Amino acid sequence: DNKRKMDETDASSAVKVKRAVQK
Amino acid sequence: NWSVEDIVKGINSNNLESQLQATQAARKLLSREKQPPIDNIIRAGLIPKFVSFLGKTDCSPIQFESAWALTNIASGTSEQTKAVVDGGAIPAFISLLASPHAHISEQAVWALGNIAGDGSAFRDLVIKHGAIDPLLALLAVPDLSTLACGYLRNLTWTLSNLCRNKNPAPPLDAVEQILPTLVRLLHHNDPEVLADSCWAISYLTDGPNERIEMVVKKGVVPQLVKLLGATELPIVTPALRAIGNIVTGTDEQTQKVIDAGALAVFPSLLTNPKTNIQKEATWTMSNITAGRQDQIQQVVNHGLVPFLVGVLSKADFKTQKEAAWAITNYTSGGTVEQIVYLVHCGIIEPLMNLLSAKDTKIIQVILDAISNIFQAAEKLGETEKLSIMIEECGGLDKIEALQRHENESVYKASLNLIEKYF
Repeated sequence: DNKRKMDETDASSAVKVKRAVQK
Repeated sequence: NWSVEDIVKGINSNNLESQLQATQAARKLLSREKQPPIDNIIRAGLIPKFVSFLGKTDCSPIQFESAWALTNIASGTSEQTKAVVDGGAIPAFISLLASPHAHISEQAVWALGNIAGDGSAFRDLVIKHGAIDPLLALLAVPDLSTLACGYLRNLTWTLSNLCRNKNPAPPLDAVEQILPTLVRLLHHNDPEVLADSCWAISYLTDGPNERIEMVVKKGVVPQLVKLLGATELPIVTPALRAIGNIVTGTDEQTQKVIDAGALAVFPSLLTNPKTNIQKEATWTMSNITAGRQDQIQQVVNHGLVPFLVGVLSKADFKTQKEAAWAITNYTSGGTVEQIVYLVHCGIIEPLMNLLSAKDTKIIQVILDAISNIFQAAEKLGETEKLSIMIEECGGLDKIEALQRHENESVYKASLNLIEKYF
């Protein structure tokens, strides 16, 4: 098995953890 | 611009209108961009009052202002989100999802997205309080285009937060219940909805091959490939992450990606100006060349070997490390003819050049690839030509120097190469 999933390269990552309204 | 003390005084009167005006002042305070006093509001003991205002169905303005204030608090640090949860907000917000006022139910959607996005424990707590049924009931319309754009975007963002974390992954029943709506959103023509749907799918495909399978049986791979070819970076990035996750699975799931036509997008991804796109595309390629021989052949037929040579030659170092992995996987699983083709495309010189990097794992990877190519040459009886080619590219002295490296694996690999072919 030569396949490498995520967390075997870089870190977990992501975007938009939380959003404020500020309207 | 009230003071926190005035807000407290207003809240502590028993006067519903005074309370409403104080809560609005609190909302405006918590909505400023320049350091909103969240911790002062929390320390003043206001959160339980806001939560109780969420249930005043006769006074929907105070429901709205409380929901907005609490959403702003829940958007901060983990301690601030926890303070909101500890005030009893979760069931109060789930009750608010049924409000007949769209701005109020939207605020509850937003709040639950922030709480759930804090982490896997709060995401699971939100699911346990039963948020999923009313959230999905908000989207039970024949055509998503009849919903308000901002409302739909907030629902998609919140749904993606319910899919997000990994230790543990979300409960299977919750994922199963959300997936059809998620696929609907993945086919909806709004760039933000598309981006957030793709992120949700990328979350659900990050993990064991069973999770991947449950995503791919919904038929989303062609739509992911379509979005892979989009022009908006906020769409391409999560679509590429989702495709990369899927090709870490079984050979059949990888084949689903190939059958959808993903490889035809890869010439532009492997040359994308955004380094993160190049890096993730090269990672995806490395997992495809870890596949079966016919899948390596599909990589060859799409003209992608010269792009792998190029990204190994010149790119960000992390992308180059991914390219080295792609080459080692190719040379490990490929036929002798495929390996010969790889050398013919010019892989030796960039491999030797990278042999000078300071990273130990990339050195081990390159030495493993060199050993695999030497094994192919052995099968062809052309080991001496390969040795001459490596020496001509300046790799002989690099391997000779590396056979006294601090790492034991590098030690043995370089020594074996020198003793066997040099």
